[PDB]
Amino acid sequence: RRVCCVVSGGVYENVLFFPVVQMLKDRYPGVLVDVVASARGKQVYEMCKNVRYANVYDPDDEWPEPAEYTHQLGVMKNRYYDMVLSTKLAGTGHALFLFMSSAREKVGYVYPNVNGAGAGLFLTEMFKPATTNLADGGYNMYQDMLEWLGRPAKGVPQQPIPPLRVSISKKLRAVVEDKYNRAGVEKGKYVVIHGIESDSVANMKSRGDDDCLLPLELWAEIAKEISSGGNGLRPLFVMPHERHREEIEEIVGEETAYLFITTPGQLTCLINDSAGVVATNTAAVQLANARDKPCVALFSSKEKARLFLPYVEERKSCTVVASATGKLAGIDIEAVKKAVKDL
Amino acid sequence: NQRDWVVTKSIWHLSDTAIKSFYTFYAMFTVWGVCFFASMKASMADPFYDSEHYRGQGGDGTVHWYYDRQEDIEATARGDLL
Repeated sequence: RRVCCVVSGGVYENVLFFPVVQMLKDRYPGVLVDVVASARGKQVYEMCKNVRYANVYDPDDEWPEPAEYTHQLGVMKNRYYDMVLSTKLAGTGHALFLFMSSAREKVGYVYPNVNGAGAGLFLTEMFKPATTNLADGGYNMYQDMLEWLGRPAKGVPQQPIPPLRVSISKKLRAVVEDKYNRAGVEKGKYVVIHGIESDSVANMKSRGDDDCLLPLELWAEIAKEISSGGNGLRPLFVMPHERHREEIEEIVGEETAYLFITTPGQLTCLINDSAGVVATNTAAVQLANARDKPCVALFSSKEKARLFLPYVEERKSCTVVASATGKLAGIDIEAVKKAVKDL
Repeated sequence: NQRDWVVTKSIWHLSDTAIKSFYTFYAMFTVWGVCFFASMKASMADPFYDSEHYRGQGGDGTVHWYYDRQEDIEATARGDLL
């Protein structure tokens, strides 16, 4: 049996799709499951053990010229999928794109009332509202429709497969991680800092207002007491996922020895070679919490129940600090450094 | 011939003649039957199409072989099984 996923969005709303893929490969064993996503999102599928090969068609534009449209259909259809499960909240136009792919079981999401509520007759199992806010709840409908719906298959087959369990190929684990690490200070005993500025870092597609960045002054105040003490004594990794050659010249986290790297969504290995991580609500949170990798998440407030379900990851290792004011760029940075100084 | 035009502002006179290859349009095609000499300049060595920095011989093979990524995901699954 062949399966195709049409997950939409960038990185943070695509890295959370691994549970669904694992549940697929667990319920129906020996299933070739391919995926189509956006250019920025396909980058995530270079660290997995289920998908056959990814692709890139839909940032889900409005016009896209009617030859790149057909050819896309002309490559979905001519491999004979069976259940093309989808996302992106199909209305009545995008439902036809699933329908023309002559599979057997078309399951997806739909708009509640807005954008031509619709949902069409030519579908199956259309469900809950659109904007897809919460994380690790996420596709929450999917981890129920694929659970024991049919037959003597055991009672719900391991309800929500273990949380993100991304693997790292030892080739990428060694060569590129080492080369970028040792470019500058490196001991495998440092600390990653992610939220800096706003070009395309992860942006989370859902946080909206906070977690996009900090004013880089709080980061300097944190970092000046990070390496202070023989705990790490290595870590000055401001880790700017930006055009930071446009930013490195303004690291007021004084440029004396604050190192820096450019990365795609490959930084999972760089996390796995750190001695921790401290960042705002971003892909780094889920990536660090996937492995042991004791993390420190700093998002706005009380969004934990949306973006961070496994409050106790391993030993309540990953700890979260909120902001009583609600805006991320105000926090008890003193207590933040207090919590961070232990790891 | 050598007609002598007395134009109204200068001192011309001309002389012309008509010429055309009679039938040697056959002989030149016969000489351009030197494409039967396209065999000495083909048995010569190939520049790099036989070089060690080349493997894959289609029109998109070397360029779009590019799916050792799937095999690498499978090797990742196998290493996880180990």
